[PDB]
Amino acid sequence: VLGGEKEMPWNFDRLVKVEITDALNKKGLKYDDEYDVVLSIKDVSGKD
Amino acid sequence: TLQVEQALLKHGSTVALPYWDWTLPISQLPSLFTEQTFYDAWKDEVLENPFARGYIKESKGYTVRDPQPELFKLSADGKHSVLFDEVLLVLEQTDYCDFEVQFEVTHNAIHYLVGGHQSYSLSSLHYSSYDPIFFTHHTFVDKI
Amino acid sequence: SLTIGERRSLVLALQSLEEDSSATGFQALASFHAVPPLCPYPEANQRY
Amino acid sequence: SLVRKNVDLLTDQEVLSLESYLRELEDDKTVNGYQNLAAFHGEPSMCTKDDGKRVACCVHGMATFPQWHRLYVVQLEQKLGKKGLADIGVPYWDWTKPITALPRLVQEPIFKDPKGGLGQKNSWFSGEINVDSMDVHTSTARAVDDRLFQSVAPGENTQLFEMVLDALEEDDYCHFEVQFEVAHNHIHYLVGGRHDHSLSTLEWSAYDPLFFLHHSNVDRIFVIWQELQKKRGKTYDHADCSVELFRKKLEPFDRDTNPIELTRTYSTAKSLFSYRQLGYVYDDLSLNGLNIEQLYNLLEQRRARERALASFTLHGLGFSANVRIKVCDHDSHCEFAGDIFILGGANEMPWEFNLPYHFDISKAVEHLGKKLNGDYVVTAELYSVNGTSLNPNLLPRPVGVYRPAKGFTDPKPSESDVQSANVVI
Ligand SMILES: *[C@@H]1O[C@H](CO)[C@@H](O[C@@H]2O[C@H](CO)[C@@H](O)[C@H](O)[C@H]2NC(C)=O)[C@H](O)[C@H]1NC(C)=O
Repeated sequence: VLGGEKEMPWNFDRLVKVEITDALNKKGLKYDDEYDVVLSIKDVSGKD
Repeated sequence: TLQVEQALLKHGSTVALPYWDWTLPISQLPSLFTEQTFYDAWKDEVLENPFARGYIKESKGYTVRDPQPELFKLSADGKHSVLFDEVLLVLEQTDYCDFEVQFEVTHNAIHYLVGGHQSYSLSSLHYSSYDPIFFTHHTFVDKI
Repeated sequence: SLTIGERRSLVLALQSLEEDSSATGFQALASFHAVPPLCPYPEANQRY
Repeated sequence: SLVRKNVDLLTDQEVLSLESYLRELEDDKTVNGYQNLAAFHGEPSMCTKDDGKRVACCVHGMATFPQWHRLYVVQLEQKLGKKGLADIGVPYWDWTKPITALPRLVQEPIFKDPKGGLGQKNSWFSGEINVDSMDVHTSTARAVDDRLFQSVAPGENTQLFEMVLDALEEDDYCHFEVQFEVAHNHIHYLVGGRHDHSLSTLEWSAYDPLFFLHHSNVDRIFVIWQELQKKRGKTYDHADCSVELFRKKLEPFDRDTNPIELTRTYSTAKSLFSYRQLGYVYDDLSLNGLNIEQLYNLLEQRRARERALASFTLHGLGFSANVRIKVCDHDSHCEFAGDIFILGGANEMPWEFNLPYHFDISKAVEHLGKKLNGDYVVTAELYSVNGTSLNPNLLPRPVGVYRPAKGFTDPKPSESDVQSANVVI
């Protein structure tokens, strides 16, 4: 996401999609199995 | 009936108890009694109208009103209740004792018309003084 | 320049108002000048 | 199962039976207390936050709202039945018909004895919250708003009716969630009103039995939507969205502390998509005289109608609020447009929607007189529970959308022959 200090507030309406099928099948886990999604956000400055 | 006005004034009255003229056609009970609860927000608390029920300090119950079909009957012209004719009859005669004997049952009537078939209502005089419509009606009686 | 009759009338009328607690009560009427604020109108988020 | 009726068609003896059972359930608490059952829904809730923040257990804004509340109502009806009553379940109050006043069961403040004698409390009029930790030992209230009885001219009907009609019209569960929560969130505010302890809030909203009188009809229209979608032929028994949320187990009915065993049997969210096994059947599946075929045809014909709509995005507030929506001409001739209600509470999970909300604005634009596909602007005003307004920049600005008639096509782009010489490639 491209953000700066002088950004007028903005918020989306509907979720954005990312494909996961090609990794879930490659691990063998069906979508209903117990699995987690972990995301780590790093700014350009370098702070998590 | 007069006795209650001194208590009301000393406790913060504004006008005396109004009289209800039931000789006029009666669509239903007056909306002042018919209303249940109103909100004013001055105390930020809804207030229930004390002109529907009455608490009893010995029985822990409350009175219950009941309309009766005959109360809604109307005269030939439609501008008077059926009780109008007998009210005129009471008015017309001369002697005071005859007036009283002809007059008692007249105001006794509404007690039974609105008291229904409940032991705790205006039907029995034992507890009829626990409903303010009784005060209003006897005020109209004094007016007669 | 008052006399007994009307002086009694005024004092009794005011003492009648004082212990009232109605919509046209002494407290309610005198509340217009000051706290609680009800003006310009309670709908506005600023009250004074 | 238990057959279910609407309140306006019941007779006296069953009313007396159900009121007797309700009184004998609400007087005693033990663990089978009506106050505890309400606290299951609201404050004081028991499902603490996963961060230990002591948050409510009430599901609002998520996928499992209708299922959780249907489980709640069936739990209470089974609770009542276990006390010895085996005739009728908790009846449903219909408001789709143009309403004028409250139903008879919730009218009298203190019930009369049918034979005549000592009176008895009317629970259906009101209940009482007697929490000692929060030192609130006071009865609830019904701060009714007068604007719930809009008897309008025929042809068109109450805005509640049209809006819930569009809600049941829409043809996807994930969108049905959003299009349903707004409809559910109307009566709560409009009955709770100014008083804090009422239906408008969320801490003690369910103490008044109007909660169940409402959620019964909620489940009814949910079932009619399921049957309509089944007839139109799309998959409904499984949801292609919020699968993780469905996999999540409901709380706190899972734990063994619940005396009712049916909740322990059906703690999973998946099984609730079928209502027959729960044990109650609605007598009629017609909406104010219109049955499956008529409503199907009406919805199909209405899905080819030009419309102007307002799109919204929303989240939690922490306190319920009205939003009056306003349509103006561009820069002034600006006229009233409509209303929206949102529910908030002190203890409630931060909820956000997965889809923008659609609202009808076509009639207001027509009143303004501009063409539906013309131009205009939309603004919003926010009011709190206590009537007063608030800084209207908290919510994101509304947007306008034009929905064309089905079969419409865009104007054809130009083809050109040599593009003259002004063009640059
Ligand atoms: C209605 O209730 C809200 C509850 O928040 C009140 O908002 C608070 O008002 C006080 C001053 O009156 C402020 O100090 C708080 O910051 C406000 N709270 C929030 C969350 O903004 C509001 O004042 C009440 N209005 C009326 C007319 O009673």
